[PDB]
Amino acid sequence: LSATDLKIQSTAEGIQLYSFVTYYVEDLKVNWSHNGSAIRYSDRVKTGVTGEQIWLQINEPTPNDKGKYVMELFDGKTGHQKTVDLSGQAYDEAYAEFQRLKQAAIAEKNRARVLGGLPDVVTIQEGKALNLTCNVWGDPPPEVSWLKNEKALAQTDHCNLKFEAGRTAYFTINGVSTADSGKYGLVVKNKYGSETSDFTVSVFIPE
Amino acid sequence: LSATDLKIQSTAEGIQLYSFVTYYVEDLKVNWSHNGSAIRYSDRVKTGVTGEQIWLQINEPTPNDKGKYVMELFDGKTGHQKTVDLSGQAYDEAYAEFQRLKQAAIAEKNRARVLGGLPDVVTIQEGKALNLTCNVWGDPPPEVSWLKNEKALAQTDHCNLKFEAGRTAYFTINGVSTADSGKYGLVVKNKYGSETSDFTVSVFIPE
Repeated sequence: LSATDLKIQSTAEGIQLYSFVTYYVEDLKVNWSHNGSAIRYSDRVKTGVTGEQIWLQINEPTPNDKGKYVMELFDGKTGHQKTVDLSGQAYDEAYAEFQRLKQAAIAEKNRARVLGGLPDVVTIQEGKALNLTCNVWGDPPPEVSWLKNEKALAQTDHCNLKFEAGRTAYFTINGVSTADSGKYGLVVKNKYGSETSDFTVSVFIPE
Repeated sequence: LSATDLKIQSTAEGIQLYSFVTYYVEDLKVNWSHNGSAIRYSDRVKTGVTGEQIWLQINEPTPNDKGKYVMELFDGKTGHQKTVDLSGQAYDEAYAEFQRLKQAAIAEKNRARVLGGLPDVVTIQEGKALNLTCNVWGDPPPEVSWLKNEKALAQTDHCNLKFEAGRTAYFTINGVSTADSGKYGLVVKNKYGSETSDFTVSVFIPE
């Protein structure tokens, strides 16, 4: 038996402590205490083992969560305990690092994204009308622009482009001509990022 | 100068009488009479010439329109005339048919139809979402149903079908699988008639 000294790790969700067990054990009984007391567990405070990584997740920590953490292990023959002080500098840095990681995750969750809707290729009979729709996402709401052959595309009454509720981009051609065939793109953009969706419109001429 | 016997023809608007002059009318006069009296013309009772067809149109006819019709073709001091008796069984039949044709024109005008929107075929990468939209019209507003490989299709959370304001049909696949590929159809219908719009969904599997 052996366990590495307890580590403090900031995540996007809070602070976790963990220790890695040495060279495999197949029923380590684990008990964690906080300032000498057993930890009541919740969706907020949880513990687990992932292989030989024994851990404790303290979501959204407060000064309330500061203090002495003891991890107690038992493999059947021998006991072992590891300790860490979630206090002072250790907590100041970890709390500060948490907050930055929390803010980064907000960026990743809220960056502008194409959710779906546009097919890669549509084939259509010349003269028929075409309605395409792309669901997008962004917080703050994104900007959308459209491309044809990689250059900016303006809305006309013929090839009409609409964007509603910061969520839905419409592409409508009122009677597709061969001139309307080509490689189109939608781009959505906000402050956290940017995504594109491409589609080809091809046309066949009827009798 | 030869003309065909006057025939009676029912139309969606009324009853027409017409002859064909087997020869030709240049500076040639034409007078119509009803019971030996000259015809009062209006927007209800019209006369015209279309090539060799010399016609009288009686819109919205009643039994008061019954009687002997003469068509006089006049070239100088010479007349060639034709007579037809619009009465009894000849009238009754022409009227009944006129009513039936008038009702067909209501159906033709107001029947449910596809305005456009759907492409003939889409190609999409497996796993990507797809939005398709069809604009429909009828008076009264129609109802719609969908087919897949010529069988009734039911809206699920995965293959979602909505129909809004009696005029816009939405088809949405939340992550197109190869099992979702096939020949689909939108069927639009009201009391006056119906239309189908066909589209094929094809899929390729990505790396």
